[PDB]
Amino acid sequence: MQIFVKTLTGKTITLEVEPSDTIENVKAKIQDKEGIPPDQQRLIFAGKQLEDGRTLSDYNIQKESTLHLVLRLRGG
Amino acid sequence: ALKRINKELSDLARDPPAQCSAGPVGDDMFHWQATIMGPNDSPYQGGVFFLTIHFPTDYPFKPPKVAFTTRIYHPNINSNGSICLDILRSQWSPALTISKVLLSICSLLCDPNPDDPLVPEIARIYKTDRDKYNRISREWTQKYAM
Repeated sequence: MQIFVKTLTGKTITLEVEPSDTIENVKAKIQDKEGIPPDQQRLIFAGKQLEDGRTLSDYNIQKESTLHLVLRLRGG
Repeated sequence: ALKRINKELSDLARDPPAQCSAGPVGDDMFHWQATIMGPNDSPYQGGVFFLTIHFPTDYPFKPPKVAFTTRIYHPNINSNGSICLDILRSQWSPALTISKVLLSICSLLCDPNPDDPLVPEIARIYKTDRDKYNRISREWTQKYAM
């Protein structure tokens, strides 16, 4: 299906993923898309963190949704 | 209010603030929320903040209540999460784009001005006792931020 993802960088692009896929896989595609590693990749929703072992249908995010991407800057 | 509140939702959905994500919970058009990430400059990097909103039953025309569920030791917010926002004051337009409000809070941390806020105790500490402020700042980070 199709889904929108926006990060603090203001970058916004529609990603492609299956409704049966797992947040563990999408994380692999999003990083390959923008190039940002998973460690810095994060998924938020109405104050709800998405688990790695969860299916899209589980969160019932439906199609044409907007996910809030956040960058976990460690720097230490 | 169902119509008015939906007004911001239109501009929010079509294009929500990048600096911070936000949206109403369920179909209940009354409770709004948002989030903010460490701008990567102040002592709170990687610290995610969450703040809830409460619209009045008399339409935005009435000052909305806001609080901070997260324990932030910033010299501008009390314990009850009392955020100082001039917007609420006379600068409250019965039809303002809450989008600007969120940003106001973002710039607040990226540009504070310790003076006479609702937390004079934290002001003094931050004033000269910076060493300590840093201790609590980092201690209050893992506490709830992380």
